[PDB]
Amino acid sequence: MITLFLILCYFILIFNIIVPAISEKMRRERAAYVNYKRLNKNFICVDDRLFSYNFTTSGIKAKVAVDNKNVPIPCSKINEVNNNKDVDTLYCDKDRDDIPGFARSCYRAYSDLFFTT
Amino acid sequence: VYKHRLIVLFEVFVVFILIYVFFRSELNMFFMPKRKIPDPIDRLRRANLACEDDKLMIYGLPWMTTQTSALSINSKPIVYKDCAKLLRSINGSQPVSLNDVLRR
Amino acid sequence: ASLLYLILFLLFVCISYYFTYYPTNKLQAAVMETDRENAIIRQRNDEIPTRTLDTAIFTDASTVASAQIHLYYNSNIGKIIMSLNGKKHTFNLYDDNDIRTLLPILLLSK
Amino acid sequence: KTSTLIFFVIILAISALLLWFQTSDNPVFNELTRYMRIKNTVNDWKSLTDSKTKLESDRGRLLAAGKDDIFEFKCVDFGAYFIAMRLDKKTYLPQAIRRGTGDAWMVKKAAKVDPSAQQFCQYLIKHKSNNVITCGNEMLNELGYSGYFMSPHWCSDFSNME
Amino acid sequence: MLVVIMFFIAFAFCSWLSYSYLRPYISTKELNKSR
Amino acid sequence: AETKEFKTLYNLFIDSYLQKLAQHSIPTNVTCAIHIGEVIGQFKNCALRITNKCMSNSRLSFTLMVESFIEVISLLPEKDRRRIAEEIGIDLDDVPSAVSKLEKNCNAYAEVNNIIDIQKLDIGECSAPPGQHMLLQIVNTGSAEANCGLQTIVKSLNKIYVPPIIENRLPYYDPWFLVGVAIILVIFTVAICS
Repeated sequence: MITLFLILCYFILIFNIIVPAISEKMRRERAAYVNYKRLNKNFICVDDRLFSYNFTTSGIKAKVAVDNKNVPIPCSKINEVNNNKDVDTLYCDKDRDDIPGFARSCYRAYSDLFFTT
Repeated sequence: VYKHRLIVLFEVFVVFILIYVFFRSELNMFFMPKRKIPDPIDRLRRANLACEDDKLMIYGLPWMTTQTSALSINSKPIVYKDCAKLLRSINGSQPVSLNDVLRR
Repeated sequence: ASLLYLILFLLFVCISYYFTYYPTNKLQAAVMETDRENAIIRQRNDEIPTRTLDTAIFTDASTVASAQIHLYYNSNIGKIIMSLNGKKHTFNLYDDNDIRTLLPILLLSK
Repeated sequence: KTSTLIFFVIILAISALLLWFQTSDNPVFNELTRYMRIKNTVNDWKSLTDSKTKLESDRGRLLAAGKDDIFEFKCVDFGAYFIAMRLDKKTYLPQAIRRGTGDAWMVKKAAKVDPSAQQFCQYLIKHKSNNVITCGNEMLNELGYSGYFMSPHWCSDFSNME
Repeated sequence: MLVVIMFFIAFAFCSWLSYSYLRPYISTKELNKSR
Repeated sequence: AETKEFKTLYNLFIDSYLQKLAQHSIPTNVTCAIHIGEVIGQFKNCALRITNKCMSNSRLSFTLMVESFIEVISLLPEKDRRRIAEEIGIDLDDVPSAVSKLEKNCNAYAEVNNIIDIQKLDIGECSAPPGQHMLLQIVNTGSAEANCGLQTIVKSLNKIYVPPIIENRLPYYDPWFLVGVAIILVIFTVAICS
């Protein structure tokens, strides 16, 4: 009856580890988003790119600022970037390969979000 | 009983769905090692100095395979007849690559 | 099968161990990834010293002089700043002109 | 066979009870999980300090370019107090004049423009400069905090301003 | 068969508890609708 | 439970104003008082802070208040900081050491003394991230007009939207039904096997 043992194992795993893990991850990311939007707003500067963090159904997500021709916006003009709320944003969930080190910048953005919050 | 195996397969499938929906990025970072950013000086390590006639020359350039003359401070061509002796008194007769320079 | 059951149990153990003793959120996993990445970055970057390194320097097209320089390499923009006589000049490792300017000053270090 | 099914049902019921206690707002489970969480967070403090100190070292190396005046003691004004600080020649981290065995010397200001505070900070620069404290790992090993993750603080404010 | 229906009942009840627990987070529309 | 204060824009403004008042503190012969008839708090992590400052020089009080407000909105986006500035009645281009519209509006409290009298006070819901508390302040100052400015700026900063922490934990009631059903179904499977 090893199979019933495995069934019990996976049932306990899911409903006593993964679901509380989902709740804990949502709570931590929501707290980080709250501590981020309580002072900071719109985009912030990380690795010469611009990232913002928004909370959705499946956790927090970082979107990077790009111009019309899918080029990341240089940090120097974040001023006007805060003036224009219709600037193009690309999500970090999709691994888009045209930008060199896009996932690198996304990971550093998440790390900076953790450090600031 | 095949029903028990079906149930445990449903267990592992729903575990995978839960991981993919929520913990996709975390597991992707932890278990899958991402490519490292290329090092331009690692590419430049193969470069070495020699003499193109009476001018300085850089062999072993993957950035530009064509013949290029080394630029001085004011971004102008370098033309010394004695540059070979200077290379011999610093690197040696053999053209020392930038990898050995970094290793120094 | 017995092998399938053993594999399933091992996968159980691995997943439970990860979910208990490892981060389960994007922030902390990204912090660990950034830690490893920055460790590699610095392992490569520390090969460039900031000490006073003697080298032959070409102020013009027919002049040469021996002098001490300082070198600082950064990977955010991938450039080397060379310090001479209290003045710092930045040379990119991706631009052809900057590479042609910087390679002789590095390969001719006495 | 029968015993196996009975124990299967019993273990499923135990797991259901554990899930009920986990999801619900039970004070006992909350106390236990908060105990564990506090212990884990205090454990992770050290790694967080190391990472932040190292990143601040990189940003100090990047910032201290073409500016030899930032390497010497200056009386930085923080709106309410003066601190005589600089950047260390080795770690490239903010290093200020230390007050005994405590933190950096904070010359309290009685007004927006307080000449006496500036005069006393200069006096410390010229006389009592042998005792210094640096943000990062020395700060952690001496006073218990890294200087970062603390607001307001001279390390964080100096990193944000510069 | 009996173990199958036992598993079905347990999984249904535990999934109901998990869904009721996670509704505020898995349904962000619920949280943003009520401010 | 010793929990950290959840920093928030109006809290930062109040604390900066209080620090500026303390660092320019001057003795005065005027009596400044707080009298609250009832204080009711029934929600967890609802910290209450009753700080009783009073500076007789109300002109300097508005100067420091405007300076602290300007330093606070130095981190907001430009459009939001500016619109909140006209909503309050303070202009950034004007020096803080100048009489603004807000001060002119609040001069109507010059005759009344510097006492804060509240008949009854109740603290509402305070949703804070775990490990932190939502702290509410009742700050008195040496003039009722400085108080006027204080509460109007506090309300204006409260008008902003800060995302709330949502509680996903279900209400807990003693679950004897689950164990009862488990026992009944154990008896059921015992009978089935037999």
